[PDB]
Amino acid sequence: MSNIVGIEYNRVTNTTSTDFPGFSKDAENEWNVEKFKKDFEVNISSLDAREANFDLINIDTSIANAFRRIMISEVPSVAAEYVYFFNNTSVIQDEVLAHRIGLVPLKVDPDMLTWVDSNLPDDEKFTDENTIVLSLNVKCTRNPDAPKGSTDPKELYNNAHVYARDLKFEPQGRQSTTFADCPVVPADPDILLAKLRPGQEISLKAHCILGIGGDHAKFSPVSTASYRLLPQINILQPIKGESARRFQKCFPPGVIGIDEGSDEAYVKDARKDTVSREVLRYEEFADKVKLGRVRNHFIFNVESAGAMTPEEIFFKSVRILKNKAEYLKNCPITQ
Amino acid sequence: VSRDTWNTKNMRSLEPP
Amino acid sequence: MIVPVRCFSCGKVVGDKWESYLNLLQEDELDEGTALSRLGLKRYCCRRMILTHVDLIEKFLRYNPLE
Amino acid sequence: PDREKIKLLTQATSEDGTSASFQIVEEDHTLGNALRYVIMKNPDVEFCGYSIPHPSENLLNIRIQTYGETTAVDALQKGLKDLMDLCDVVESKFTEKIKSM
Amino acid sequence: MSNTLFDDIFQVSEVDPGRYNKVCRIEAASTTQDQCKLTLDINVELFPVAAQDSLTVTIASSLNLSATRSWRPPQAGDRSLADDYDYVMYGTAYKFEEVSKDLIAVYYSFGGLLMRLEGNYRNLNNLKQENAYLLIRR
Amino acid sequence: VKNNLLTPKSGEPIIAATQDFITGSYLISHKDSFYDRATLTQLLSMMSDGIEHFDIPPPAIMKPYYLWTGKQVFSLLIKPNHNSPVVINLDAKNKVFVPPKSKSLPNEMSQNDGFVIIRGSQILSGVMDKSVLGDGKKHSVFYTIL
Ligand SMILES: [Zn+2]
Repeated sequence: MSNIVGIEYNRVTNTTSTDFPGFSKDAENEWNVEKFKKDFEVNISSLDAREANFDLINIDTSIANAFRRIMISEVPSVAAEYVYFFNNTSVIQDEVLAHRIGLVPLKVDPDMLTWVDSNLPDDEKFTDENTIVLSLNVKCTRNPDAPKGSTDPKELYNNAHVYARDLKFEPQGRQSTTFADCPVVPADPDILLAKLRPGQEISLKAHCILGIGGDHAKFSPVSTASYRLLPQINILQPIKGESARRFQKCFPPGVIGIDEGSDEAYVKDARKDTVSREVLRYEEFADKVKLGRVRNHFIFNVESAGAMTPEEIFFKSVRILKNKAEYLKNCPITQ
Repeated sequence: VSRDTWNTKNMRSLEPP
Repeated sequence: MIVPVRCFSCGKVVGDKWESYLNLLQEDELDEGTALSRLGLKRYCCRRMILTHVDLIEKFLRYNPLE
Repeated sequence: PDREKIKLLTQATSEDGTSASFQIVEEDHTLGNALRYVIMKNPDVEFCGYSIPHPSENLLNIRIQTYGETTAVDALQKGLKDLMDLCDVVESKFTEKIKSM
Repeated sequence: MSNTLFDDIFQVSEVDPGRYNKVCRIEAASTTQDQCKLTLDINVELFPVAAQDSLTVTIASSLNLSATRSWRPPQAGDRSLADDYDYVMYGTAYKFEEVSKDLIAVYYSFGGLLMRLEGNYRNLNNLKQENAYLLIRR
Repeated sequence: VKNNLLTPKSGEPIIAATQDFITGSYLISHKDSFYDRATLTQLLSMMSDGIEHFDIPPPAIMKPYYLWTGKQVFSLLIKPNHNSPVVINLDAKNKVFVPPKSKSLPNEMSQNDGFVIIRGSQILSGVMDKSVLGDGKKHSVFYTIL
């Protein structure tokens, strides 16, 4: 108890915050910054162009899950919305191909585009500030060559595979200068869109706009953003001998180790632990260990689809939460 | 990495349409 | 038919992994599990998207009507 | 001047405030849960909870009952101010750790 | 002082969790009241109880020494009973039964955690009233 | 529908809690369920739409923490505030009732929560089972309210 989620053999306990006045007679844990400000802490573990891993420490589950939900569903990104097919003679149906192109994640940074207003006419909805236009023109022809009979299609034909990288950025209007230094390319250019045999062709253009992951999955900027509580393993009594090695085997490789000399098993790295509670099934360690998770220590893993960096996605999520709270604050309350 | 991309760029997508 | 672009569950892009997974299986032959882990498919949903995919487009293309 | 975002449900409202239900459109568990947490962190608030009455509608009904010290509207406004402050602290700490790295 | 409807020391005979993980039903007999039995449901993850420990049990109304209608906790600086009791429950007495000549049993429900107090002469004090604080200290 | 909550063949209720509703009610009223004020009020807001006033009763446990049992949650479900006219009194044997340890003890002393006592819309013992929230029994909570 007391900030620790209890991991039992048949249940999970103590999962609610209990950090408010009215939990106990001491009406403590009133909200105040300069207490939360001094207790809250961030520990960044790693940073890539596509993945981040950081620890929001001493924050409540509601706020951490608010950030996670905003990242997954409410942070805007850019994806193809409308596909215009000039010619499609492949076996892949037009709508199937259009859906796939929509699922291709574009390496265009949002805040370069404005939100599309859907109240405008169709002739007046898409502008050089609202839309990215990607074309795709592939015609498959037999390779004018003669390799081994019935070989792999990469050399029997030409353009036998249509990749996402074949999607070409077409500047419209003033995008020729706005996007000159950051041309729009797929985040994953080896995405296989379609396979076509000689005589088949795919000609199209696609309009890409800002969207919300709640509106459609294709707009989500994170290939997964989630967290997990920090595992906590408390070895109540010394474990020694071969029993210590069995205890060690109950966890993933690096989680616990055997001290040299003392031959006692100690918790070496609880972060690497997945809570399979394997140890909680042996009745040998039944009272020699307590499994738990720190309820307010969140290990965020944010892996981005590719349009923006994971730390940017997280900051945008915090800014989105703050903005919606502030919008509500400014709004008047109507009877 | 280690860049405050959000401070450098003036966001536009994040505001409500 | 053709490999999905995204894992149905997490949304991770798996459509750029199909050819490289096929190459890892055929050339420098590895187990399916090790080939999947070498591509970064750690979550079992992402592993499923590649392990269970049936590449029916290659069969459907044998019936090309515009030969 | 948005006049549709947050409404006060009068049938659910008491006399002299201190107990009121607010309807917030285009909101869901994201804002509802954080707001409820922050509002419960207020000593005068005796009751706070939200509900999305139906998934089909993008609507959130948040209920606040207080003791006599303040009205539900004041507790709501304080909750929104405190949520903004909390997110500001989170922003500062995260941007500082990004810069340090 | 003048709010304790009942108080006595009990010696726990047995504690058993019957298919529960945080509530145990303890049985105790009074030390120096040869007739006073006690069957009591205790949240033991809050107040651990072991077999053969002596518990001071007190029944009181008004732990004290707007028309809001929602219960409000007493302030943190409020002097009250329970400032020297480890465990305190609030519930109602819903039944008095006769078990023999000059021997009665009283039933309290603390939100579903039952107490059965067997005794002889506790009539001018133990009423069928919502006001029932159970106070327990080690 | 409200005029036909009972079947005419026996008078027993036929519109009542189904499977997951019964299990959720059981898990709430299970004797191991305790709730602090925040969780309790969120439960009550879920129970209503957030448009119902609730008179929060005193917590069952006042020390070391302010905790409400799940039976108090269901008592508030039956009768949320003092303006609610529903004052229910009910005795019921749950579908799995093991008797008390002694043949002379009252039924609410069942070794499990096998017996539901409701007095003044307050659930004083017993879990919320099929026998007290489902069909076919005239000691149902909803039948008595009806
Ligand atoms: Zn996946």
